[PDB]
Amino acid sequence: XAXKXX
Amino acid sequence: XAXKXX
Amino acid sequence: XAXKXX
Amino acid sequence: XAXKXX
Amino acid sequence: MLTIDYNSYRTTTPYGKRVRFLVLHYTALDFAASVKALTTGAASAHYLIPAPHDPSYKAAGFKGQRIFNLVAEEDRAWHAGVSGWARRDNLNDTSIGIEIVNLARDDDGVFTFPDYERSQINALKQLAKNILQRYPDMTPKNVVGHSDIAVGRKSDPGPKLPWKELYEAGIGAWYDDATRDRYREGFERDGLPPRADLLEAFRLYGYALPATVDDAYFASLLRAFQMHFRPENYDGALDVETAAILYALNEKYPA
Amino acid sequence: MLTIDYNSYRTTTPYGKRVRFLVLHYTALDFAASVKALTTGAASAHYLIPAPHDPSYKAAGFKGQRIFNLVAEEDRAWHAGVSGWARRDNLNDTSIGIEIVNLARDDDGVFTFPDYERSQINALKQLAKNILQRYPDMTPKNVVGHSDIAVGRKSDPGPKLPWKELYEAGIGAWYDDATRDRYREGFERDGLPPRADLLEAFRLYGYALPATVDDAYFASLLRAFQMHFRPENYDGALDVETAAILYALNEKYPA
Amino acid sequence: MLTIDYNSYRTTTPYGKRVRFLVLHYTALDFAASVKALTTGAASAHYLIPAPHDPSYKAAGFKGQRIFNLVAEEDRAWHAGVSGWARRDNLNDTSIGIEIVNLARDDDGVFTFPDYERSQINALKQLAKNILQRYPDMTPKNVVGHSDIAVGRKSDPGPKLPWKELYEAGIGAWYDDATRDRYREGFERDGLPPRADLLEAFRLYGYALPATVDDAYFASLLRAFQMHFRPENYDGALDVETAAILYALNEKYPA
Amino acid sequence: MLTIDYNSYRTTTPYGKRVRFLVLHYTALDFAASVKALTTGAASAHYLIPAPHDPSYKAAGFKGQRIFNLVAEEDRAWHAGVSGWARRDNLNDTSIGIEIVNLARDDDGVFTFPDYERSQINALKQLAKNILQRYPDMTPKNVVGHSDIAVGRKSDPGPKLPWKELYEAGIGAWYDDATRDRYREGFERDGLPPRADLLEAFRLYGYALPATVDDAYFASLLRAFQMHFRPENYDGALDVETAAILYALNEKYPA
Repeated sequence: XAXKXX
Repeated sequence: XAXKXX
Repeated sequence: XAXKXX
Repeated sequence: XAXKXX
Repeated sequence: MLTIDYNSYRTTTPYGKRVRFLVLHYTALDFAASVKALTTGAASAHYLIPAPHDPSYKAAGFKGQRIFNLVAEEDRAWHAGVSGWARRDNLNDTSIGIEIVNLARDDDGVFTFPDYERSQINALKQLAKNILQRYPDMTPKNVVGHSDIAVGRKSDPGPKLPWKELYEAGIGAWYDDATRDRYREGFERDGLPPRADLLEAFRLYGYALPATVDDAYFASLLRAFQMHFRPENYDGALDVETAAILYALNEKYPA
Repeated sequence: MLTIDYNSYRTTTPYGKRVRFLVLHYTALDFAASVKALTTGAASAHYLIPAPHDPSYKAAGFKGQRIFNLVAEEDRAWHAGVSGWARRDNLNDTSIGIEIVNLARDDDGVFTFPDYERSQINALKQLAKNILQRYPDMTPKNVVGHSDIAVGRKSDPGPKLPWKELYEAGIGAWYDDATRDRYREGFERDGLPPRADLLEAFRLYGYALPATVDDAYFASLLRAFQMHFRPENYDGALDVETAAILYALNEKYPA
Repeated sequence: MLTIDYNSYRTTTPYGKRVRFLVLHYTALDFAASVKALTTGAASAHYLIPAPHDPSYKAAGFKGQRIFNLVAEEDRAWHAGVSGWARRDNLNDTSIGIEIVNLARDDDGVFTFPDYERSQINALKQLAKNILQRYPDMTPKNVVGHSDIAVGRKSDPGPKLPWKELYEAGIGAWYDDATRDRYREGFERDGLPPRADLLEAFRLYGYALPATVDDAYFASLLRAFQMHFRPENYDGALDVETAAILYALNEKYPA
Repeated sequence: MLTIDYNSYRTTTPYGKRVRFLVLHYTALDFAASVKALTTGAASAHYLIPAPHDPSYKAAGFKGQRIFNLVAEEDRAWHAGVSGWARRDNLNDTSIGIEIVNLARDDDGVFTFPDYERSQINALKQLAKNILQRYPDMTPKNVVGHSDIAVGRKSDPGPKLPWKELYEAGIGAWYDDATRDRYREGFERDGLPPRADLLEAFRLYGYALPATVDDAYFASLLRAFQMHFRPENYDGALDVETAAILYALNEKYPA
């Protein structure tokens, strides 16, 4: 697991 | 296109 | 300029 | 060791 | 023209590498499902360590133990999501993630963690040495689990991960048994430290904490911590065994 | 011992480049001092852009414009410092840093900002253009000044940095003139937002802000924002055009 | 331990990059067929420039002009096969290859080369500037075609490639019209140089020749050369126009 | 202006790593001289392995073993020179080069070969092991001495290089003892091959040979081959064990 960001 | 080598 | 480590 | 350019 | 001069001066002292963390995961899915995911889905990982006995791995054509690079290390995988550790906060930017195939169960409310294969571990061992030798700011506290960086939100790599075994192979942080013992005894004798004193001590190790920690959180904290450093019991309750280790750790590996 | 399989599976969709920012700085030091510091001192940048009319540059064996690469792009240069933008906060991790020699005289207590040489600005253009082409998540608002990420702390690259020209060559964000004029008259008629709403608008643009904003700080914010986007007056005084530009910017780049 | 010191010393003067050549190809296949090939087949390329009007490109979901990176530049694509140029001999090791989608016909004995799109060229132009600025030993004679490096074995990128146009954008080698003219006139007046004198002169430009050149080879040589530097007629026969250019080239770009 | 699409298509099967060789060298210079030369002189290597008992090493601020990285692995170090192996011939393009400080005294006209420090050999092991894991086409015969690629010209890393030990740690090629003994007795009974067949066998192993082989040259070949694989006698004299080892090697690594 998993899980992008920001 | 083409054409690896060596 | 400037200015962080390691 | 030694020894080519650029 | 104009072309870049790569030769007249190079920085020596004041620079580093971008990557300073290694993160471990379990796939929770068989080979087929996991590869299909991490190559094309909504998450990825730099490295994938298959289980050689998972039938879909055999049925793909592979026989022995492999290590797959999916994303090169110069690039950024989506392996860690919203996270935090040692004062940084979005760990895809600054880490390499490793994923191992392993069928944990999660969505019952009740967790089950199957053991890893021996071949999976030797791979994981030599792969992690290889990386650590190439990233100088990947200090031992920086080999971490997804559980440690996304506390209360994730459970991998799980309590079946042989952390101390890796430590003996020069991978990650672990206590001296003597230093833990000194804390153990002292804690029984004089009692445990204040709550605020312990949260602070978790911070120092690297745990990313809010300003205020409810008791729900504290549990998740203690639990995710115990999956790593006190696997034998991760009920998530305050303990002497527990505290003695947290202190032994951040005595050995302080600022 | 194993070797890595780089050929069986490659992640396509769910990955990224680590770098998503581009920070611009000035040196405040002539070439010789400049080069020595970013090479052995306590800071570095990826790229160095010299002023050709600099006796220390000529003394080095140079004459025409150059672009120096000091630190690889994959590596981490120590340029940004303690910083913030988008929703990130150690921008060194996650940016390329460009440094241009410029003799910006110090704050005791007033600032002097020399023009840039025409040759330098051209270099910058082609260099930034090259970088922007290879880092997809590096979008118009993500090209920033040091003054933009370290608000209060830094004043580089200064108001002689031709931001608008750069934009016209495809580098960085800029507002449409018509949109600015709309926000200009809307505030001229309806009055400016209160400081609170303004801040949100600043944070919305990209500014890493505190919770508590001081009068002094708000002033530095205004000042930093001004140097980049309304260089003809960087008082730190809140006026209609400055807000209008901000709001015009938010409208154009909804991100 | 033991971990690698990346900081105590860096080489400055005596090093380079591995890549020093850029090679151009035509796909000869529509989008679908070409991508399916170069990603999974028996050859690859670092970069792929699609034709925006090829129906299988539309039917894949793309609208505008793109540039696809298939293999990162640090890696080695199989784009050039058995080749040779400027005394090196296996150009995958030392080059970046660019492939453009374009339906040439080859297996009739008789060749047909359709023209490229304008959007394809602007991409090709800016992509090649970008690369040249980052590889210092990619001198102008080092932007070459597959025809030039595998003479008599390949025909791409073909005579529809706007070589001089790129030259005007600072991409690749091309003659001064005045210097060609001086050779043109001198060759008419005094006759052409000996065969051995001309083969030597082709070598100097970069052409990889056997010890002995039959007349079959010579043709392929002259022809593949003319597809690049004298597109208007590539019958492959010795000519004055031809020689005058070969000499103008390797006068302008000598050792 | 465009940007590159790194997410739509990735080449899987038909690509490679540029590097496929690993050259081993000695310095012939103490640490200080050694480091200065490979940093500013006319040669470089990727990696530098120092001798800890070297007054210039201690004088530098060092004591324990280190591994220095001077030139990035993606970049091209000037170590190999004019060289040949497999079917390649500018091995600088296509290898990583490791350099170890060793005080090998010069040919006026006799060679002196000091032992390596035990610490150095361990470094080498872990370093080579790390490299070999990340470059798949770098196979046992592709780990070579400078003496192996520049036959006649170079004598490094010398016969004190523990090749067999390295092999046992998974580095480089070595023969099975039983196989050597078979070729030993087969030649003891049937006689050695003529020089012509021998050469083919040498070229088959990896040696870049001429067309015309001099007595002097054949001797240098034998000598170079000996230093790597039968260090206990590097006469350059053709004897049964030396051929046997070669032929035993070809049998083991049919490539």
